[PDB]
Amino acid sequence: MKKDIHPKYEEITASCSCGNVMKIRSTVGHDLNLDVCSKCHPFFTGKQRDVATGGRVDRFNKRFNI
Amino acid sequence: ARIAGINIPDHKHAVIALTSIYGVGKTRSKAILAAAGIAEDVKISELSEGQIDTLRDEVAKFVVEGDLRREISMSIKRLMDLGCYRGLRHRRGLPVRGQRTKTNARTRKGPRKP
Amino acid sequence: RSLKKGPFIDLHLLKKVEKAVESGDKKPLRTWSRRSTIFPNMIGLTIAVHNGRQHVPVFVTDEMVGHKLGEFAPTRTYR
Amino acid sequence: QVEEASRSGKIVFEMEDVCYQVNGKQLVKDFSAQVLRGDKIALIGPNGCGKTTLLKLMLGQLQADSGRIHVGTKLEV
Amino acid sequence: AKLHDYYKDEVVKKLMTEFNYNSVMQVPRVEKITLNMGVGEAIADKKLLDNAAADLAAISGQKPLITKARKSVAGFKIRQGYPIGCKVTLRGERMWEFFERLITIAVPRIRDFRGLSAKSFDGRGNYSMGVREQIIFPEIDYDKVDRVRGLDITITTTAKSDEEGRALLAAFDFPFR
RNA sequence: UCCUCCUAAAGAGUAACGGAGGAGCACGAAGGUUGGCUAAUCCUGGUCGGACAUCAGGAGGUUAGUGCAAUGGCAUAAGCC
RNA sequence: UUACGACCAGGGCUACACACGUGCUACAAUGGCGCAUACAAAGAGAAGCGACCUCGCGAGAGCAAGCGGACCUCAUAAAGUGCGUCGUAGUCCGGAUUGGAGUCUGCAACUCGACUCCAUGAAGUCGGAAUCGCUAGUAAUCGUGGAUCAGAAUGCCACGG
Ligand SMILES: Nc1ncnc2c1ncn2[C@@H]1O[C@H](COP(=O)(O)OP(=O)(O)OP(=O)(O)O)[C@@H](O)[C@H]1O
Ligand SMILES: [Mg+2]
Ligand SMILES: [Mg+2]
Ligand SMILES: [Mg+2]
Ligand SMILES: [Mg+2]
Ligand SMILES: [Mg+2]
Ligand SMILES: [Mg+2]
Ligand SMILES: [Mg+2]
Ligand SMILES: [Mg+2]
Ligand SMILES: [Mg+2]
Ligand SMILES: [Mg+2]
Ligand SMILES: [Mg+2]
Ligand SMILES: [Mg+2]
Ligand SMILES: [Mg+2]
Repeated sequence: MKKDIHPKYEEITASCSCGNVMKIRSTVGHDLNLDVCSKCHPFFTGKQRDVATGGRVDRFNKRFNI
Repeated sequence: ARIAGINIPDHKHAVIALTSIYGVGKTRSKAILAAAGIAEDVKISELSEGQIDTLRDEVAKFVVEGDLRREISMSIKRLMDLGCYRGLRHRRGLPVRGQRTKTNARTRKGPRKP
Repeated sequence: RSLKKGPFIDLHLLKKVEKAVESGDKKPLRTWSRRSTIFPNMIGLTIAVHNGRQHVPVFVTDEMVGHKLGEFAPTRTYR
Repeated sequence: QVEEASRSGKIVFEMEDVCYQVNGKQLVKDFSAQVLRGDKIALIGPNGCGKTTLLKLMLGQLQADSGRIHVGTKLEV
Repeated sequence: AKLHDYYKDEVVKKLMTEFNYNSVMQVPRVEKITLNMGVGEAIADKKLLDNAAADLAAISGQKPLITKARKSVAGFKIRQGYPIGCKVTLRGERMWEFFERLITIAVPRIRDFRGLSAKSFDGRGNYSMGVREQIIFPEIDYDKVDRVRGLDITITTTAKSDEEGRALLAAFDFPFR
């Protein structure tokens, strides 16, 4: 470090909206009560929900009731 | 003020700032706020942080900004590869809902050319 | 789009569809009825659909089961 | 020759109830005015009467004592 | 920081037992996170770099080093010495401290996130990454912004080949697809 | 008139209305020292961004650079800060 | 006049680098969106008009009396007024364009119907040269009705505020 040519380094409390209490040091100068984190990871639910495009027969079957 | 994609618009009534989401119009906004129980007149900049939580929980039961575009873009891509009449107009940039082509249809084409 | 009950299709077609499963793969089906839809037990069958003057051929895939034969045969030409 | 740009918002500056006064004398006392698109305005007056500081309020160089100022939306000053 | 204390004994043993290492140093270590954006279009305005430089300075707590044009190129209409981009190189605790916040509170705010690409490697076990928008960080106000500035983040590791470069990041819960 | 290369015949010099280019300047730093540093070019990866911009690591080792021609030099740099 | 006639099915009159005519919706605050609340004329209806009720977010689906009609149905008129929100933004203006679901008429809706729900949200911020209509219940603005018609009006023909 070169003696105050870098901005402030404030220890902020990363207080996620659904628990997941954290603690960091960032150049915000202000706290944050933020949304989802890496523990609240919507990486898997949306990963498996990729199976929504495909197939046309299956929609036909319900539409067929005559 | 953070929702599924982003809530840039504060300073506005809740039934309108919510319409910035790609997937919520003037109608879904009423259903979300009625589901939460937040009075429609509230201004987001004055909404309590315990109620923004309830706001976020709703849009998780409806297809919203992110996956909607992949849902749409694939459907158009599905038809384009199909070679149907609906597909073949998309690949050329022409109206698909049985509109005119003699004089109108500037939205699909663009500015004129001599 | 048609109506909730009873999607509407043709007679001489479906009778000629239920034989092409009886007799398997054969010559392309010269057909004219663009106003009939497609069905799951049609896949692998080439239908020579009328565009207005002649019989353009196809090779039906799965996704063309909720559709009608007509849009798979452009009526006019361009450029 | 000048470099024209895209049209600004129909309201460039709006300030009402704005009243800024230097220690001794008042420079602007309860102003209420609007500046619209394509309006050409000339500030004139005596020496040291606040012409240069009035522009500073518009661009937010120094803060008004009261009344609030709202700036245009697609400005290229 | 709050990730280094984890690596020094856990990730070591998650790889020593995996890749058949008899030494605490045949296992790779991640040594620096270079970080930069090339503003490029600062030809119109210097404020497009004066304000942009404060964006890396607002993410990394380090004043950026402005980069310059190495060789004149006629097509891009630049010559030697233009300031066309800022650059930050992080090492040590500030390397680990930023590494913590990126993979925890910055990745999950990417719009349209479907995992992290895994084939972006350079034959020696280094990772490169883009974000396409800088508002994904909790240090951007959405009101100080005027453009859509992106970034290039290149994790530089000491791994000898790519196939173990994944292991180093995977042991940190890296959302590889 | 002045500078560089060939003719010029391995010391110097050497002609033609022989074959090719340049100069009539610039610089209070572009000079003196003390520190530190090392390019071209291609390949691979990466937001816009591309044949060519910034970035990372690989091959390569001066094919780069020198205030302005050509020749001789230059890493101990004579190049860059 | 064994085809310049007759029958059938599919396609076309709905095309599209462009140019012109006639109109509709607008670029907002004399306004948009909400809530309750007003004051008319004219006309159509029997393989027709369709109550009341029930269900459907909605188009509407079931049952279903009445009317050949100053009797019953289409028939809730809208601008207006009272209160509330919006505070000049490509916006709570604009409603084009595309993606899903549906309702109906009709043997059949892809080429080619209308309407409804959800979503999406494009040009457009008063229009160059130039040109059009109109003298009193007129111009401007607001809705209603009818013929053609199984379905299909931004047109036509009428009616009132
Ligand atoms: N930095 C300052 N500190 C204190 N007083 C100041 C400052 N700048 C201006 N003033 C005072 O504010 C008043 C207005 O000054 P300003 O610069 O706005 O003048 P002006 O109206 O533009 O006049 P002129 O045409 O003479 O320049 C004067 O009384 C001046 O002395
Ligand atoms: Mg010699
Ligand atoms: Mg000799
Ligand atoms: Mg020198
Ligand atoms: Mg030295
Ligand atoms: Mg020197
Ligand atoms: Mg016609
Ligand atoms: Mg039509
Ligand atoms: Mg609207
Ligand atoms: Mg809509
Ligand atoms: Mg535009
Ligand atoms: Mg406007
Ligand atoms: Mg009709
Ligand atoms: Mg009628």
